[PDB]
Amino acid sequence: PDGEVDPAVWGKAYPTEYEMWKKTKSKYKRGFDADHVTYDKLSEFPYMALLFNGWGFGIAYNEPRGHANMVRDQLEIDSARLKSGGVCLTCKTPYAPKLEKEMGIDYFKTPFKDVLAKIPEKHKTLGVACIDCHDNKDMSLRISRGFTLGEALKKLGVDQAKLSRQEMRSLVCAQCHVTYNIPKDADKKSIGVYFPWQGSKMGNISVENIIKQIRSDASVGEWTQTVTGFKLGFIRHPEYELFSNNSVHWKAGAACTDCHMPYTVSDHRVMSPLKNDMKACIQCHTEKPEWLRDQVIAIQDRTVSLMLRSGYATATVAKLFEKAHAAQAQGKQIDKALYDRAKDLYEEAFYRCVFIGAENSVGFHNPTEAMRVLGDATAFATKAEALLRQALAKAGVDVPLTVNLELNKYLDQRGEKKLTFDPKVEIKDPYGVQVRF
Ligand code: HEC
Ligand code: HEC
Ligand code: HEC
Ligand code: HEC
Ligand code: HEC
Repeated sequence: PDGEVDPAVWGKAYPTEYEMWKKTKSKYKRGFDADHVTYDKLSEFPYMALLFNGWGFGIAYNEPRGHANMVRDQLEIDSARLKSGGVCLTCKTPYAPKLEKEMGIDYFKTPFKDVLAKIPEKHKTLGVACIDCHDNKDMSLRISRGFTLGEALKKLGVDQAKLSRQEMRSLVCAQCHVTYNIPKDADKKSIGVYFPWQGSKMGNISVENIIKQIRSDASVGEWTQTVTGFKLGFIRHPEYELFSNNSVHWKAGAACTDCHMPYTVSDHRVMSPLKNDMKACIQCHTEKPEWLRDQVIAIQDRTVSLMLRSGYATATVAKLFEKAHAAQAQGKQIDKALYDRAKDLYEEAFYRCVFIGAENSVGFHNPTEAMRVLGDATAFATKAEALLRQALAKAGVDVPLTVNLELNKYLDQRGEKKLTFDPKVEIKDPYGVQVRF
């Protein structure tokens, strides 16, 4: 029936897909969760402690991460900390399109606890249901997220009515597996949510266009980065954007579902494409599953390598802004022209580190683009470092060859008890990166 949210009702017509839907050390890598940066990820990517201080750090919640059930306990805490209101429910309850239509601006301004109170108790933890992807009348794919994806498709110049079944096989995932921004009012309350797809087209939602959008919208300054004092925006899991940007598998005609919901019927388990002896891959690939596993590992190791290069280069710039501010506080003049150019280049580097870092395929969704973006992040950061090293030297402050990041000073009081960055550790990259923890 129309308006039936209960997956158990849909499960009486389609028991197989209902059965898979409710179902939920590794040699593969993962990036960071943009909305839940953990102490574990800071330990893995040490530059993140300095770059993300001011965004919020938390404990790794090692619980099942499937669509069917989503507990609200940690989402309540995070929401109330950020004053995000109902925003964090947008991609995590089939009631989100209904709540936003009925509450309007109040869905974003009303505290999380009061928005969650409106959802029936029997479905408080229902995450992503059949109604979010399927039309109940004919089981064809649909866009339940009109207020987010529907609006973002208009920005791309896409006629939603002319979308093919193949396009919907990725766009149904693009309802949530994309980057978003939260516009805020003067009282730091959330006043909306949008995908920064202005200026982009289908098959080309580039980091250049996303960054240009973020930097042009003063309302999406969601936090203050502590090391620099700069008000910045943020990027979260840009999976559809990275994948669809002319990637190898996008050009090959693969959709998200070819790897994540492969046929046998379409697998409704959100299981890893690397499991079951690479069965999702073997549908196109003639190579041994071990060869395919080794290729994913080589892509992920290459991406991690570039994440550390670009991340340590970006952290070096942020640390030099901190030295430049401390010099200004002492009455030393820092050359305005050098400083402004360095800040402009620094933001270009920072958003690129977050863009690839927050995408959890660790380069696999678009290996060539992951390389281009992280290579550009290093070029932007190294040029900002050039101008800040010069500005500091002009002001009488000599920056050594190895920059002391003092990573421990960016650990919250809770994090100091869980993690320590050895001050004697020195990163000396073959390309020029030279930092000490
Ligand atoms: C919003 C309503 C979503 C739609 C539509 C799709 N996904 Fe999703 N997915 C969403 C969330 C909020 C989460 C996290 C759940 C949690 O436990 O907090 C997920 C998770 C996945 C995963 C697992 C990732 C992980 O952290 O291990 C995968 C592999 C995944 N989703 C794939 C996926 C695909 C292929 C989709 C389209 C058919 C799709 N999702 C749609 C939210 C939403
Ligand atoms: C849609 C555009 C989303 C909004 C708005 C928010 N989240 Fe999210 N989240 C989304 C997806 C598709 C995924 C899984 C994919 C991936 O690569 O991780 C997630 C994941 C999380 C997680 C990690 C899973 C877990 O440990 O349970 C957390 C903790 C989480 N999301 C929190 C969170 C908060 C606090 C938000 C509000 C600011 C928020 N998310 C918004 C998609 C979307
Ligand atoms: C989005 C993230 C989905 C959720 C949640 C559910 N389903 Fe699904 N389903 C999805 C896709 C992308 C596809 C492939 C469509 C295509 O173009 O072939 C499917 C397919 C089905 C089908 C028909 C084909 C098949 O595999 O048998 C049925 C009958 C079906 N799905 C049922 C179903 C039910 C009952 C769900 C909730 C409990 C459910 N789906 C959730 C994407 C998504
Ligand atoms: C095959 C060629 C793929 C296509 C097309 C897409 N994805 Fe993928 N993804 C793939 C692999 C091999 C991996 C590596 C890690 C693994 O979980 O096995 C991933 C990873 C993800 C994740 C992260 C999972 C986690 O545990 O956090 C998500 C959420 C995800 N992929 C989503 C996703 C979406 C929405 C896609 C379309 C835009 C998409 N993937 C395409 C393989 C392939
Ligand atoms: C078909 C629909 C595919 C699925 C599903 C998967 N892959 Fe794929 N892949 C596909 C094509 C057409 C190509 C282009 C190869 C060519 O002839 O140029 C690829 C390529 C890759 C590569 C790169 C190989 C290289 O020469 O460097 C890798 C490493 C790869 N694919 C891995 C892979 C994995 C692990 C998959 C499952 C999760 C997977 N692919 C699925 C088509 C399709």
